[PDB]
Amino acid sequence: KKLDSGKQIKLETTQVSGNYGTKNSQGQIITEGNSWSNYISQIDSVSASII
Amino acid sequence: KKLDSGKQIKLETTQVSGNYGTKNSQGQIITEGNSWSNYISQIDSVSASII
Amino acid sequence: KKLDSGKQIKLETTQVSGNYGTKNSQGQIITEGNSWSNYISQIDSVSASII
Amino acid sequence: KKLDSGKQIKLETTQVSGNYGTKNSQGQIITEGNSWSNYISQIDSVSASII
Amino acid sequence: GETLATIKAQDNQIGNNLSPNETYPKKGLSPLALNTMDQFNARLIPINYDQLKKLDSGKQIKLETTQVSGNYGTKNSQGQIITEGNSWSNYISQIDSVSASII
Amino acid sequence: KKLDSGKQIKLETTQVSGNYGTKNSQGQIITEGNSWSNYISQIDSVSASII
Amino acid sequence: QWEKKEAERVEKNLDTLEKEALELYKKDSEQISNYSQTRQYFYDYQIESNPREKEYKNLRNAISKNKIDKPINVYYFESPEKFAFNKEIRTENQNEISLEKFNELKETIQDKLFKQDGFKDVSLYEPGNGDEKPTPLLIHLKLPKNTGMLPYINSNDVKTLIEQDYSIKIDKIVRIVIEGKQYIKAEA
Amino acid sequence: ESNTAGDPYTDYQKASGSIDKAIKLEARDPLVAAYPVVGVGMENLIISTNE
Ligand SMILES: [Ca+2]
Repeated sequence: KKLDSGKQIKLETTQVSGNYGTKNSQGQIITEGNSWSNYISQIDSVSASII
Repeated sequence: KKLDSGKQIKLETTQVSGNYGTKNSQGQIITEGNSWSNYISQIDSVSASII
Repeated sequence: KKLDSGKQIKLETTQVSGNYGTKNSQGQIITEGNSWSNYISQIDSVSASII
Repeated sequence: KKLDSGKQIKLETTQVSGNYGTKNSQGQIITEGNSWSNYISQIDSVSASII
Repeated sequence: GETLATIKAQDNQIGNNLSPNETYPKKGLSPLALNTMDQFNARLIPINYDQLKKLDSGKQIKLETTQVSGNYGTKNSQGQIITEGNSWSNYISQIDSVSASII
Repeated sequence: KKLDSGKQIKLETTQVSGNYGTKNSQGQIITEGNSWSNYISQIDSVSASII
Repeated sequence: QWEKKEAERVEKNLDTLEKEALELYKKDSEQISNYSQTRQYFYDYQIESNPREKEYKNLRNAISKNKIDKPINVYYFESPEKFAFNKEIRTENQNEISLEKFNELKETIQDKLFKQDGFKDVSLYEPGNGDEKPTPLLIHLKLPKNTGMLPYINSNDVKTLIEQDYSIKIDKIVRIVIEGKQYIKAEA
Repeated sequence: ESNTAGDPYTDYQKASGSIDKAIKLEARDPLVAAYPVVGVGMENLIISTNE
């Protein structure tokens, strides 16, 4: 009933999960055990933000 | 019916599960099999708690 | 219909399963392959009970 | 209808599966890969059964 | 003259041991129940109305076995017996090729 | 109701996932841990597109 | 998890005779080890006639087929007479090491350059509970840039086969307690 | 080439016969490939009108 009026639904992302790639001696890239969430907090904790 | 009245629903956290990060054989951080629940009872058992 | 009378539901615990902690090839505590059910029968058959 | 009469439901055990304990490289008892069905036939084929 | 269903035996119908010259269940017990058709034993075997009206006559349902899966026994690094990754269908074709059958 | 008119449904492929093969010194080909997604971004960054 | 995956993956992109040398390593570890240590002290015809040379160099190329990208810390046990200490630190059924033996060892292993040779299996983590510890001396080594390491599996664990064309330099020895025994951890 | 015919077995394995014994002897020639050609044929179709 709210929706059948001026009311709009908003969307906000609370987190994003994804992988990074790591090569080897050759160009073999693997992106499975590699999780960005392991480094998000560590990067935020030693950095300065510039936008 | 009890909820269409002054009665409210409270919410209580009985426990919280999670992970900690360690560096594996190389400089990669792993948080998969590292569970905090293995260390809760042991930390509480040898400590004083200050708040 | 029994329950809407003096009849009550009782609760009996037949068994409980859980883990124990051991140090792995690192300083980390592991409680995954460790199962108390492997030792419940062995301890009972070598000991005396005291309460 | 056959059961709302003098007739009863009988129960027959056709097989039972289970594990056995084995001490692994360290002092831990393991009962996971160990199955008695691997030895039921072998035992029944070299033995006399006394009751 | 038509196949109603092809059923593979799930957990409820798998026989843990079967020695030669024996049965499952054993000689003194009553037969299994082949009730379900899905993988998790939660979906029964249906027929439609024409097949049910056909069953309400002399027509009988026959059962043919098209294959059997099963394991064999091997000893691992220790003296244990492992029958898990040891399939018989890996050798069913090879044995039938280099052999003469005698019954 | 909109589709029971001149309206058609279009189809847009947004991404494709698939494997590649890697031979040993014999002809043993494996196509499991081999994802083209690991290399799509890297190829599209060091290249020039010709059609 | 990581070492299991990478080890089981290297055991496919090996050449058939390389896997031959690797599997006949799990049979003649001592013999092919000693022969890798002492192969080069013959005549040439005494070299290319020896039936172990095939597997020897096949295994060597298998090892050098995967060189690391950054320094690594490895751990492995060693006998004291490998370092000219021709006495016993303590017999492995004893639990203590005397200050006298500690001082003697420190005096005799501080000022030399011990050349190494042949193949050897190592680990990437210190010994724990369940691992075999036959010798009192634990060598903590640092393998540098571009040193062949081959991870193989004895059906339950992982070993790192390396070849030794270096010379180890002892820095400091300390006496360690593990499981109620006294070992020696020497940094090399 | 170790696999001339492009199939999973090498030239020596096919020539000597150190392969699946159910493989036709045609495919024991390093130029002829071990290759299954499987196809399905429908025999009759049953319709179940669920009124
Ligand atoms: Ca060839």
